[PDB]
Amino acid sequence: SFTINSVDMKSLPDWTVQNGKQLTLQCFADVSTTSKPQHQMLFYKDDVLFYQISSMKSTESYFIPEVRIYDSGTYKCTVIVNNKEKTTAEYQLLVEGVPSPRVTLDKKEAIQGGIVRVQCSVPEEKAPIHFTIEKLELNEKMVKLKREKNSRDQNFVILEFPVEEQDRVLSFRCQARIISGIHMQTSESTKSELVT
Amino acid sequence: SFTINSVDMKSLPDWTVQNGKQLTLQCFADVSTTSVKPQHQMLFYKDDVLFYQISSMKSTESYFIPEVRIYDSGTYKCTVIVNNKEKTTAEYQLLVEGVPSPRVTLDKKEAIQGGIVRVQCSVPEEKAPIHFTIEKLELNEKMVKLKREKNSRDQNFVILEFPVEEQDRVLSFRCQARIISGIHMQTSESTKSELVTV
Repeated sequence: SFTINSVDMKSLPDWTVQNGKQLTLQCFADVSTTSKPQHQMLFYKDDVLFYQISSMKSTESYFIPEVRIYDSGTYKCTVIVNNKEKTTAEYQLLVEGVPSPRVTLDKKEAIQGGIVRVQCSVPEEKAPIHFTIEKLELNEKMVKLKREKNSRDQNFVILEFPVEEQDRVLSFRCQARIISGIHMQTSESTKSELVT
Repeated sequence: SFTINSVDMKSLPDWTVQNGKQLTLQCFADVSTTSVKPQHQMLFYKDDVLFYQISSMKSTESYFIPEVRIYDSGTYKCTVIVNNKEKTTAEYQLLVEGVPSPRVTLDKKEAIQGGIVRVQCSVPEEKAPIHFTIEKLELNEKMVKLKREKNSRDQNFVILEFPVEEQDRVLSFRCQARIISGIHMQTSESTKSELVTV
C-alpha cells in the first residue's frame, strides 16, 4: 500500500528573487511503498491552477526564465497518488526590483510653445505602475518640472509637455514603481532633443 | 506626422471556437502617414488585463493558442501605439465550445464487499470551476445503481468515495463534466471497469 508522508515546495534560488532572473518552483513528495508509484501534481498560484504534471519522480519543477513582479504571490502545490491527497503549506514568492523603463519622444526637434508627447513604458511588466517624469533642462542644469502619474489599467503613459519659450535643449527622465508587499523602484531613463 | 486611421482584432477561425483547436488572434491597424515605415507597439488585453506585447514594423501582429480551452474564453481588446499616439479596438467576445472527455481513475482494480472505491474524475486540460456527475454502473444490469453530483469551485477534478454493495461483483463508473459561461457545456462519458470478490 501507499503513504503520502509529506509534501514540500522548494524555490530555487529562494522565495525572494531579483526581478529579471530565472526561477524554478519545485514540488517534492515523500512516498512510502511496498514495491513504484505515479504522482499527479498541481501547482496553484493564489489558489488558481497554472501547471499540471503526472510523473514517476518525487520532485517536479516549473521553470520561469524571466521572473516578474506579476509572478509574485502565494504558491501551493497538491500531490495525488492512487487518489489520495495532501497539500503543501502556502509559500509566498517575492519579486524585487523594477527594470529600467523605456522613454519615447514623438519629436527629436521641437518648436516653441508647441508640445512634445513623452511615453514612458515598462514593457516587461503588467499594470499597476506609478511613474515619475522630470522635464530636465541642459543649458541650465535644473529640473524645470516633475509629473507624478499613477497608471491603473496600463503599463505605460503618454504625457503631453509644452515647449516653453524658456529653453532650447532638454530631455526627460522617468522612474517607475510597483508593489510586492512593500514597494519597488527603478533606475532612471532619458532621451535628448532640441528646440527652436 | 502620422495618423492611426483605425484598428481591428480578427480571430482565426472565428470568434467562436471548439475546445482543443488552435486559435489565432490578430491586431490590425490602418496607418496613413506623410513620410519612412513606422514602428508599432501592440498590446493584447483579456478582460482589461494585458497578456501579450510586441513591437513590429508591419501592421498585423498575431498571438497563437495551440489548444483553446474555456479558460481562454473572455473579452478581448487590443490597443496599438505608433509615434506615441493610441487607439484601442472595440471589445471582442471569444466563446469556446465543448469540454474534453474527462479522465476517470480508480484506486482499486479489485474491491471486497461493503468496502469503498475512491473514484477520481479529472479534466486536466481545463481549470476550475467544473461540475461533475459520477454514476456507479453495472454490466449485468445496465441500470444506474448510484449517482453523485459534485461542484468543484477550487479544483479541476473530484475524488468521490463509493461503496461496494454486496448486490454486485463487477462494476464500472461513468462520468461527465459541465462548465458554465452564462451558457453551459457538457462532456461525453468516460468509464473504467473493475470487479469484486466474496
